Amino acid sequence: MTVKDMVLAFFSSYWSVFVT
Amino acid sequence: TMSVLGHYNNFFFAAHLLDIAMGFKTLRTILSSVTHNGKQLVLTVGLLAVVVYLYTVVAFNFFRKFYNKSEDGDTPDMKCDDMLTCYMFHMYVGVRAGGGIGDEIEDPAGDEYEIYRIIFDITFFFFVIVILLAIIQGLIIDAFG
Amino acid sequence: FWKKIIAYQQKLLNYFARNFYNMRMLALFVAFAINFILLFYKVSVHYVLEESSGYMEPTLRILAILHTIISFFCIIGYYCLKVPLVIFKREKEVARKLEFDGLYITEQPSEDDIKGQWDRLVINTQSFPNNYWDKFVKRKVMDKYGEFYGRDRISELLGMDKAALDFSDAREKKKPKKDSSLSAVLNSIDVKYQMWKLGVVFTDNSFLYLAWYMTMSVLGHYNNFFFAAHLLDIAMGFKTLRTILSSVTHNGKQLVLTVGLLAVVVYLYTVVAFNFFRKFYNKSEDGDTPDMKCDDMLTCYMFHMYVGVRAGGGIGDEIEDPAGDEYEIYRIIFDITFFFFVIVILLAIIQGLIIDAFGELRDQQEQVKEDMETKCFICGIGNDYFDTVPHGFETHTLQEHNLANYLFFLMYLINKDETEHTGQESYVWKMYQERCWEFFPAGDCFRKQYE
Amino acid sequence: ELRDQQEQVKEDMETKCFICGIGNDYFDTVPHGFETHTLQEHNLANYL
Amino acid sequence: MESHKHYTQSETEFLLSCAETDENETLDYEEFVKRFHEPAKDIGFNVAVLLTNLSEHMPNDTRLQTFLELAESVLNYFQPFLGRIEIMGSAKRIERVYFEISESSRTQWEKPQVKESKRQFIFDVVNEGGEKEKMELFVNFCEDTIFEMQLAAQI
Ligand SMILES: [Zn+2]
Ligand SMILES: [Zn+2]
Repeated sequence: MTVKDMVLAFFSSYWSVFVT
Repeated sequence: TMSVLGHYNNFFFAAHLLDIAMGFKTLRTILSSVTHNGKQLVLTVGLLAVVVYLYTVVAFNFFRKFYNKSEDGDTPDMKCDDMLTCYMFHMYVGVRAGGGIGDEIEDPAGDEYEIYRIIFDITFFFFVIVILLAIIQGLIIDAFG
Repeated sequence: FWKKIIAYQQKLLNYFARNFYNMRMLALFVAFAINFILLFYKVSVHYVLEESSGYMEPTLRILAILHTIISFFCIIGYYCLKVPLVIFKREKEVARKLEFDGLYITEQPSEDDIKGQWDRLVINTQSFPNNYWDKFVKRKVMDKYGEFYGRDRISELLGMDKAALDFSDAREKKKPKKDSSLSAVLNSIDVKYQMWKLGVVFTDNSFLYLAWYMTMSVLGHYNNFFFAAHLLDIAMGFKTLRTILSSVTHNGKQLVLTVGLLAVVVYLYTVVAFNFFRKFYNKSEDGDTPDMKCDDMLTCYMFHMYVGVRAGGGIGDEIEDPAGDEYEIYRIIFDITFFFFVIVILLAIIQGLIIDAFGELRDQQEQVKEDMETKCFICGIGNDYFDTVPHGFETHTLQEHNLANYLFFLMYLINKDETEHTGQESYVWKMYQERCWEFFPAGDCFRKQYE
Repeated sequence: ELRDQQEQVKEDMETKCFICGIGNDYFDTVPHGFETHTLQEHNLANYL
Repeated sequence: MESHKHYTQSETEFLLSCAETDENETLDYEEFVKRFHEPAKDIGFNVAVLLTNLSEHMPNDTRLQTFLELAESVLNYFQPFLGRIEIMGSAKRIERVYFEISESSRTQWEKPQVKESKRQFIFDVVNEGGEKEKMELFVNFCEDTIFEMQLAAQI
């Protein structure tokens, strides 16, 4: 199961930019 | 020699039409665009063969349940169960398909491959029939200039 | 013993250096043979090579062993043929930077470059200019930054502080005879210089490529399919395909920006279809099995990017007939615009970027040839002036201003002596040592000087 | 066409001066004459 | 030495008289040449560069041309051995300096690798190379080339 989780895991890294 | 063989078979007179190209100089303006590079065209088709071979070995090692060109159902053949057969299938169908190779194989709806095989097929399209036929056409277009 | 083994290892290394390209082509041919006999596999969850009357199963194993051995030979011959040149360039650049810019003295490097930070633990070693055909660089920089900074503060980070102190002390009547003990040269060899050299080697890209090559060759034993990755050497290696691959790698950024713009246009078409076209994406099989619809943004976007681009006729041939009212014209417009904007004038851009690179490279070659046939490389006077004496320009470029002659003159100055130079030789040597190059004929020659 | 425009711009900037428009050959008699002429005597920044 | 039709009767008798012939009619031609050709080469090269300098810095002189007529017999042996550079020496004076070119250098200069490197250098210097640093990068190319030539010669 990686067709839908891939984009979410990719966007999970930009939380460090959203917080700043 | 071909004219003499034309008596043994009245079809070797078709080989005499090659004289309109290898003979008179009324077609040199067109044929020079092809025979100018020549080595570039053959190296391009060699690179195309190598890229298709890489795609073939990748599909052979990672894509089993897709090459299932069965007719009327329950008749599996023309699969990728052989390296040479898969390579010939690729070089003969995926190049001339006009839309890559994703239109000649099963829908990649199964899990664990929904994204990997979409990437595979779109990369084959963008690298084989988009920027490798563009090279063959550019080698003909640049010779005119 | 030691001498008879050193004189043999040196000959072996010299052979491996003389046969670097030959072993390269031999490894290429071995990879070709491996990949040609790889065309005889079958499945049974078990990959089996039963395609001939023997003599094909053990030959693959011995040929893989041979390929690994020859890859090791290539990676150890590179270290003897090409690494001296790159370390020579590195030492030259860092020494000239130290001498003429004061990098590690007045102009400390920033953090945006790793070379400036890694060339710091080499200026303070004993054998710093190992390959620069001179050793008078520390003396030059000391004499240049001797009073304006600390006389000892310079030598502390340039090394030879205690060495120079002990040399000035031993200049008096105190000097012993150094002994040479066999099997005890590990203390004599410099370890920090080897640290720096190995770092430079492992940062070198041409060595990392051979490292990856040997890694793939080793993995080829764990699986007899990683030998297919060795066919990439026909492109990333030898220069027989540069004329073709340069048309692709010339723009590069233009191609990736083109595919990005294509993705954006497909995304716009996707959101339009998602908001205005519901009853059309109905790829049902055998009837009454609706799936692969546009009921999801990501699914519709993937369907577009995967089918509508490769369909060859836009997207109107992969969806239902737009025969319903209120959309008969809107969806015809949609589909014809997708066709005319995605697979007509967005693949034409990708093809034009490949077709224009050929012309750009040809124009570069023609300009190089014209500049070499019209002016001189050194003085740059012109062809017309020298074309007054019968065959004047070619004689001028082959006898008076020959680049080979200038290179031979520099080699002669470098390798002749220091105290045996004549007047002109000493003049040119001083100008070369201060790196000015006013002795090259700028816009004058022996024929313009006289009648 | 765009590449040819760029090349023509570069050639006109490397062959003649923007202000006087004399030529490269005349100023190329003193060692590095044209670049000194375009950087010291006829500098557009200096005129601005 | 007489079948090559190069040595006349006087030259043959001279080279026979200058033989060792130490009671056994045997000559160590190794040392013979290493004695009678090693300094002769240097002195002949010096005479050749002197005559070339005179010819190129004093033309239209028949009195010297007639001497070059008889000196060409030795001047041609040192043809692939002497170079010529036009440097800027004294103030506004294009001076022609001469020097010796080693056969090892004129051997490793014709290797295909060095020629392809020179071709690529000329290419990427005419295309994207500047004008203020043209000699700056040309001397760098020369240094890299002579280093790789020394490396290929010491192997
Ligand atoms: Zn010249
Ligand atoms: Zn001006």
